[PDB]
Amino acid sequence: SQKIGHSGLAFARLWHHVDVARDKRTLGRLASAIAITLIGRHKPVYHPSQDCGDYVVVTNCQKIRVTGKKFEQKTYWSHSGRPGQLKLQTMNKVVADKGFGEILKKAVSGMLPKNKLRKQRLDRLKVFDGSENPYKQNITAFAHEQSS
Amino acid sequence: RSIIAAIWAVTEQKDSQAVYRFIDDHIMSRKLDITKMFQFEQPTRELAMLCRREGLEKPVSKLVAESGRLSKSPVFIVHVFSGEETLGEGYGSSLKEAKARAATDALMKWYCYEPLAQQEPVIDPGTVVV
Amino acid sequence: STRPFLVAPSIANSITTEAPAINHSPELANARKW
Amino acid sequence: TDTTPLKLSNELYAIFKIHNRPYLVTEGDRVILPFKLKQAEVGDILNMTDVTTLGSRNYKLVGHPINTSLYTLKATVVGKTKRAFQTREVTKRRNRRVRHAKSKGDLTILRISELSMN
Amino acid sequence: QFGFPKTQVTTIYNKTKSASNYKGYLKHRDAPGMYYQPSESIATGSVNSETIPRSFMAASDPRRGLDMPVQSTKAKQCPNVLVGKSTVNGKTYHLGPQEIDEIRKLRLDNPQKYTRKFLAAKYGISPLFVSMVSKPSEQHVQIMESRLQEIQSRWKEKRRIAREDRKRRKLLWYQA
Amino acid sequence: IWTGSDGFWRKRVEFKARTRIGIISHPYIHVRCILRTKSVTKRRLAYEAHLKEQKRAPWVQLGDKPIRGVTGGVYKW
Amino acid sequence: VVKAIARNSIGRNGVGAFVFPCRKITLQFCNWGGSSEGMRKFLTSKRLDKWGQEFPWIQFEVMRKSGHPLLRAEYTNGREKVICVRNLNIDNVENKLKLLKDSDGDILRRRTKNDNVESLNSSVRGIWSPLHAAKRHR
RNA sequence: AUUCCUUGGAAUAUUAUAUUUUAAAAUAUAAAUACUGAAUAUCUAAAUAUUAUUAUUACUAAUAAUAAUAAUAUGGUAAUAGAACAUUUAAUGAUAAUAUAUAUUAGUUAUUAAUUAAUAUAUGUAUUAAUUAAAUAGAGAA
RNA sequence: AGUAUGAAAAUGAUUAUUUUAUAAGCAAUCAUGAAUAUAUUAUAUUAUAUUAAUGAUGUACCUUUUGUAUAAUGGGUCAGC
Ligand SMILES: [Mg+2]
Ligand SMILES: [Mg+2]
Ligand SMILES: [Mg+2]
Ligand SMILES: [Mg+2]
Ligand SMILES: [Mg+2]
Ligand SMILES: [Mg+2]
Ligand SMILES: [Mg+2]
Ligand SMILES: [Mg+2]
Ligand SMILES: [Mg+2]
Ligand SMILES: [Mg+2]
Ligand SMILES: [Mg+2]
Ligand SMILES: [Mg+2]
Ligand SMILES: [Mg+2]
Repeated sequence: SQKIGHSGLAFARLWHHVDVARDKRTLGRLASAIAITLIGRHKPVYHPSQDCGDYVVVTNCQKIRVTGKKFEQKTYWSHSGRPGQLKLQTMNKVVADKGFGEILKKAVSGMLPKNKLRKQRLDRLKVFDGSENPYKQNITAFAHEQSS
Repeated sequence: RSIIAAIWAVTEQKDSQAVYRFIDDHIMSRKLDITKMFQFEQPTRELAMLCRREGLEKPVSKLVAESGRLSKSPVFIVHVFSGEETLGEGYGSSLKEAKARAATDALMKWYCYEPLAQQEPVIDPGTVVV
Repeated sequence: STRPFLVAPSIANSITTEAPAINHSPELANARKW
Repeated sequence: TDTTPLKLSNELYAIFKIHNRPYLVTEGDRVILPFKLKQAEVGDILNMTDVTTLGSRNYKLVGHPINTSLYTLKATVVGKTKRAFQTREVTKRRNRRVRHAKSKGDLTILRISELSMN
Repeated sequence: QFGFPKTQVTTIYNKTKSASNYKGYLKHRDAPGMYYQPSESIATGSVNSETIPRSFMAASDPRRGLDMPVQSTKAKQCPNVLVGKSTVNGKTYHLGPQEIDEIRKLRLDNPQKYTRKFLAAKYGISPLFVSMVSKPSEQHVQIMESRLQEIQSRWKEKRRIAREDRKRRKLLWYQA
Repeated sequence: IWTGSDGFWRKRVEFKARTRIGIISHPYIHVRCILRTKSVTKRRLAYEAHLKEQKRAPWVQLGDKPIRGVTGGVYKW
Repeated sequence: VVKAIARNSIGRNGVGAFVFPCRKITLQFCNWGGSSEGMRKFLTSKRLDKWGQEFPWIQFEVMRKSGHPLLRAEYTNGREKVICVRNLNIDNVENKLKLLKDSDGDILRRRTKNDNVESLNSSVRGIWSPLHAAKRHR
């Protein structure tokens, strides 16, 4: 009974926004949180046989919080098939190369379920080191929130 | 039909409503969603006309919430206000669509109104004509 | 002559910030090149 | 307990529990109980004497067996039929004998005929 | 009004991380009594009595006095969407009969010079209104039709299909 | 248009070096075809295709995708 | 404008009146044939009469055919169960008959975990929406 | 939740909600049983066997068949014990082309089997149902 | 190596339905959308059948072994014996 009705809004992909400048969660935690959103576990209509997750826009990713000495010491790895071609890059190095966004993305990828849907979900997450971005318009926004 | 007729014939005097009861048990017990029967041309106009007929401020569609503009599948929520009383919520992938939906919803509300048995038999002023 | 647009508080109040220099940017690469 | 807004609504749902199994129904639904009833036959009617929750779109009465005085929810038994037959094959990993474990459990089908406030 | 306690559809588990899990909801049990649970849902296709506005109920129905088609949103804040200029600034009936006649004559004479927009500009009035008033020369209409047909023909396969789909969607979106 | 094997292929032995033995087989086939007409059959199939296309439900953005899964006898909303 | 798009009503067997699902039962047997001995005994034994007395809305045909003994039963929906009661005894035959009577004609079918209710009524509460949730997500 | 006394009660605090009062303050209510987690246990039905109680049906009736209630038991290699089915032959043996046999598809009966319906091919038609007797009596394993 | 008959399988070509060109492992089972086919009670918001969206679970079988996914034995498939 309950499942019957117009279900179009449930399975609508919302765009969420997280300002990492105004969020005090440290990297990993934040990533984990994002993962849930991506999967769509937050919504009661979720079923594992279905990608129903929302879009997440992360902005000001340069101000992400990383604890301890991880910025210097935390090493990301990449291997071709060819022996001797192990690349090991420190987080800072990676940031310099690509950006904090990349870091965040990696974490999210790690978090996510390892199946076909993964890649799509990952791509749903849009990250920007600084503030500006092309999705400003499409973040979910209510009419009552317009006091500011 | 004949069976019903026969029933009526036998119970015309001893229990007049018996036939009706039987019919209800059999014919009227069957599910029909009345919501699935409608199909509107341009409902906004109709809604406006209805408002005019009644004692209502002119209906205006307004954006309540919006997400995913600039995307394959956005969501726009528009209500059709009459002053303050919201007359019909309407969701849509486009603004236009949302507006249309709101109007349709309003129309449905107007029509499919189902009053209680404790109320005094309500009689409508027919159908809206435009 | 306005259009029905809304805006999130989270995105309005977000202080402006410039994105730093990515090494894999074309501009940066240009500088590097010989 | 002021039960007026349930009284006034046209759509109404109930969450009755048979042997603690909760089923959430409106009137006209068909509840498939996963067992054979011996008390009721076909055509009999059951008045539900355990209803956890009655609900409208926006209000909901709740309680551990809420008074039978407040509502009338009665279901008629339509069918006693079994769910389809299956032979799940049981065996170990280097042993030629197999134990065919057959399964054709039984169902009782109800129809929620009345669901109203009293 | 009613002074009932209000609640969310609660789960004993974490809602953020496990909202789809039925078991949690089942596990949760609340103190016997009445409750107010606002529907976590739009009322678009619905015909529920607790969905109908007070203005559409008869002046007698007890539900009028009760408070459960809640006016949560406020019309002051919500932007006007896809509205005509006559709604923002009230309708005008300034235009007389002679003027109308003249307009009609003009339309009959030269549609490309005196198009609807032009007419509107001239007489401070809506194109729709102009259309309502006056039919153009049928030849013009025919020409327009022909043009449209040509355009349609010029379409590729995919585009036609897309158009059809769009039409279908449109049709659907008045069902509710 | 298709190929069947025809009847009785004759197997021959083919002696190889050392004591090794192949068995050569001489295959014979038959080609069968069915020719239909562009006037009727093709037209009919085109019509069918068109009908199918017409039937096809449109891609809706907020399409009522059924809430897959069992309910549980409990409202999550 | 309002245009009507046609539809038809769906029958809910038990909501108003209740039509009894089983309508006819045909006890089929054979004079010659040891497999049909139990059936014959059943036919003899006033049990049939008793059954008839109990359940008058359902009619009992009694055919004579050369093969194995049967209980073909005909239901409202149209479908027909048929049980060959080869070599059964009286009591077993009776049990079979009972089973036939109890069932609605509907075809057998695998149920999933917890698929209990089957409605054609739109949800009383709406289908959840992210925008009309009590709690926004973040 | 925290503290005290002896599963409980009390206080304190927190959260949530409702109502009143001027985003606060007061009043009442609820929550404090953490949760997940097995083919474990219970419940919920079904089968079989045994023990002990029944009920119905039929002239070792202290029996049999079926159905209840309570209980206990039901993983399994080597192995022991008990009970069935398929196939073929012999004894007995109605019946019938609206019948049968075999095949395909969809049903039905707790289903290696049989039966129902439709379809196709035979065939003036069962070594047919059933009880016995027997076996060149069942094959992915050499 | 009798004569008829032969929709028995393995095996080949072809056509239809369906799935399939960002996806990785006994190819099944369970969940679960979608598409197609049939149905003289689909009254439908119907029922079955077919089908590698998608998700979860899932080391072939025998033999011999203290013990086998084993990279230990044995088997190309089917029919007959
Ligand atoms: Mg072993
Ligand atoms: Mg095995
Ligand atoms: Mg979890
Ligand atoms: Mg040949
Ligand atoms: Mg050579
Ligand atoms: Mg060769
Ligand atoms: Mg157990
Ligand atoms: Mg055992
Ligand atoms: Mg042998
Ligand atoms: Mg063999
Ligand atoms: Mg075998
Ligand atoms: Mg192992
Ligand atoms: Mg080998």
